[PDB]
Amino acid sequence: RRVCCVVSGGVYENVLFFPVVQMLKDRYPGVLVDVVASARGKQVYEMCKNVRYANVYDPDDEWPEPAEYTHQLGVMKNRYYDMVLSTKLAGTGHALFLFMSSAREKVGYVYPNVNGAGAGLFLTEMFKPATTNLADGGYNMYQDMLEWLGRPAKGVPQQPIPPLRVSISKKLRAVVEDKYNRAGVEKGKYVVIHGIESDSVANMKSRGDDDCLLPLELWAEIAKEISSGGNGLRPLFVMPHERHREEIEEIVGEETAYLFITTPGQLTCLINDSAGVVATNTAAVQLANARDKPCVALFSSKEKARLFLPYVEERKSCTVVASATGKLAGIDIEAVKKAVKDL
Amino acid sequence: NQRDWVVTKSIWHLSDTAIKSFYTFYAMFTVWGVCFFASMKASMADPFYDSEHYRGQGGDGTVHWYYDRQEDIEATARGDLL
Repeated sequence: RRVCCVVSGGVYENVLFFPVVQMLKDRYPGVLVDVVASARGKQVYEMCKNVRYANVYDPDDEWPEPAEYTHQLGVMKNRYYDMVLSTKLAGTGHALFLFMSSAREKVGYVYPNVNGAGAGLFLTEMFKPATTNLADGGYNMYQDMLEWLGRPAKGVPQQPIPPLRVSISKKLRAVVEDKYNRAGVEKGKYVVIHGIESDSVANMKSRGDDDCLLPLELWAEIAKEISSGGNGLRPLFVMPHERHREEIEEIVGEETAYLFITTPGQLTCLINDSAGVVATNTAAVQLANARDKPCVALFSSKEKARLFLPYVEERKSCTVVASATGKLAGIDIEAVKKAVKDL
Repeated sequence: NQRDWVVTKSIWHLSDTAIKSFYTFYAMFTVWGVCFFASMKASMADPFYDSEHYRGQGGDGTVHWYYDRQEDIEATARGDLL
């Protein structure tokens, strides 16, 4: 049996799709499951053990010229999928794109009332509202429709497969991680800092207002007491996922020895070679919490129940600090450094 | 011939003649039957199409072989099984 996923969005709303893929490969064993996503999102599928090969068609534009449209259909259809499960909240136009792919079981999401509520007759199992806010709840409908719906298959087959369990190929684990690490200070005993500025870092597609960045002054105040003490004594990794050659010249986290790297969504290995991580609500949170990798998440407030379900990851290792004011760029940075100084 | 035009502002006179290859349009095609000499300049060595920095011989093979990524995901699954 062949399966195709049409997950939409960038990185943070695509890295959370691994549970669904694992549940697929667990319920129906020996299933070739391919995926189509956006250019920025396909980058995530270079660290997995289920998908056959990814692709890139839909940032889900409005016009896209009617030859790149057909050819896309002309490559979905001519491999004979069976259940093309989808996302992106199909209305009545995008439902036809699933329908023309002559599979057997078309399951997806739909708009509640807005954008031509619709949902069409030519579908199956259309469900809950659109904007897809919460994380690790996420596709929450999917981890129920694929659970024991049919037959003597055991009672719900391991309800929500273990949380993100991304693997790292030892080739990428060694060569590129080492080369970028040792470019500058490196001991495998440092600390990653992610939220800096706003070009395309992860942006989370859902946080909206906070977690996009900090004013880089709080980061300097944190970092000046990070390496202070023989705990790490290595870590000055401001880790700017930006055009930071446009930013490195303004690291007021004084440029004396604050190192820096450019990365795609490959930084999972760089996390796995750190001695921790401290960042705002971003892909780094889920990536660090996937492995042991004791993390420190700093998002706005009380969004934990949306973006961070496994409050106790391993030993309540990953700890979260909120902001009583609600805006991320105000926090008890003193207590933040207090919590961070232990790891 | 050598007609002598007395134009109204200068001192011309001309002389012309008509010429055309009679039938040697056959002989030149016969000489351009030197494409039967396209065999000495083909048995010569190939520049790099036989070089060690080349493997894959289609029109998109070397360029779009590019799916050792799937095999690498499978090797990742196998290493996880180990």
